[PDB]
Amino acid sequence: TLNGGITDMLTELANFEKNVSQAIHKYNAYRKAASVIAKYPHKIKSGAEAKKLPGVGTKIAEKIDEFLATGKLRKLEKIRQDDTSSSINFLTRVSGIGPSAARKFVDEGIKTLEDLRKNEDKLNHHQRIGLKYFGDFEKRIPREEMLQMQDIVLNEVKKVDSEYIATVCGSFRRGAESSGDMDVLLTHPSFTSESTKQPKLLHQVVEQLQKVHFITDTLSKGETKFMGVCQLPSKNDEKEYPHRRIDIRLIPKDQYYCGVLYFTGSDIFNKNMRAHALEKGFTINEYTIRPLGVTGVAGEPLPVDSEKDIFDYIQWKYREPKDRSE
DNA sequence: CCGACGTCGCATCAGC
DNA sequence: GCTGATGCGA
DNA sequence: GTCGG
Ligand SMILES: Nc1ccn([C@H]2C[C@H](O)[C@@H](COP(=O)(O)NP(=O)(O)OP(=O)(O)O)O2)c(=O)n1
Ligand SMILES: [Mn+2]
Ligand SMILES: [Mn+2]
Ligand code: NA
Ligand code: NA
Repeated sequence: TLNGGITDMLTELANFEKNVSQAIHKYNAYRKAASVIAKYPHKIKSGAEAKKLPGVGTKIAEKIDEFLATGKLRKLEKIRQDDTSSSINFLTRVSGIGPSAARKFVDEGIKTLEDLRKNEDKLNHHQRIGLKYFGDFEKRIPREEMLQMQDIVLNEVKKVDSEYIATVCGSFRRGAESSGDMDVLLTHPSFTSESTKQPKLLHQVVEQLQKVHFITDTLSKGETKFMGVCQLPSKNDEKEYPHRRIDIRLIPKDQYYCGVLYFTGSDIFNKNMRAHALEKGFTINEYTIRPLGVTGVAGEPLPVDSEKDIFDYIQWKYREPKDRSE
């Protein structure tokens, strides 16, 4: 983290633009700049040095000059002082509360943690669970706990049906020493792009993880995606582990490589890779890579037998999971 | 200069 | 009820 | 907010 001060600054600008301004492309611009600067292997000494980097334009270069000369940015100094901004920015930290609801809550004079706790009846289910575990969801997960969680998820899934394959993705698969949550990719032979021979494939798994008190709460759930809450079991007289977010994605088994590419991330890596695909005239989702007809209309799914196959189509040298952390 | 900028799942609402 | 848009999230 | 064409 040679340039921690700069990337911190930009990320806070990105978060302001998303949460307060509701300007998503500015949020994306700041995040790209932050990402490209994070991996730049020199300590940056000027706005002009940084502007060489793609994603760093004129405006951000000027901010880096100010930041480097003073250690602060007056634009942020002011945002930090603004009641409305700070309130809105804070409320969005609760899972299920985004920019729209946070500004609406603020409009009704709900703007502190205490105000949320008194107005639980004004929250939807997701927001209510997010409020409940606000404290725990602030804490990161040590990789060592991630390994214990992996153990449990894989063994419980096996007990439901040995032909399930469960794969932990996200920052875990990228080798991170701590993660924000756990991401689990699920496949089963009965669910392919061509047919769903068995129903409740995700539900049965979720049910089992609840039965053993691993999954404690549900934020959302359908046939292919689960979002919820889980907790490691603790020992006698031990303090309980924090509750953790968990996401599960059931992917058609024949489309595992697109699915694991997607769920491994990072989010910025996926966005840049999909953008680059479009420049090369392909489109990538979690299921397929497809060519773009001169029209614009996507064509038929191309054969894919490895993650690398996907990289090969768009003329990118392969990158290991641990190197996709943009 | 200029829009053109990843892709999709589930919850909730509006309009019918 | 269904359809399609909006919010929030992966 | 950036920038390719
Ligand atoms: N905007 C987003 C968010 C998520 N992702 C897909 C890939 C991200 O790695 C991933 C899993 O989402 P995530 O859990 O929110 N982030 P990730 O696991 O990479 O890092 P953590 O903050 O969980 O440690 O899903 C995406 O493609 N676009
Ligand atoms: Mn994750
Ligand atoms: Mn996740
Ligand atoms: Na640049
Ligand atoms: Na939120």
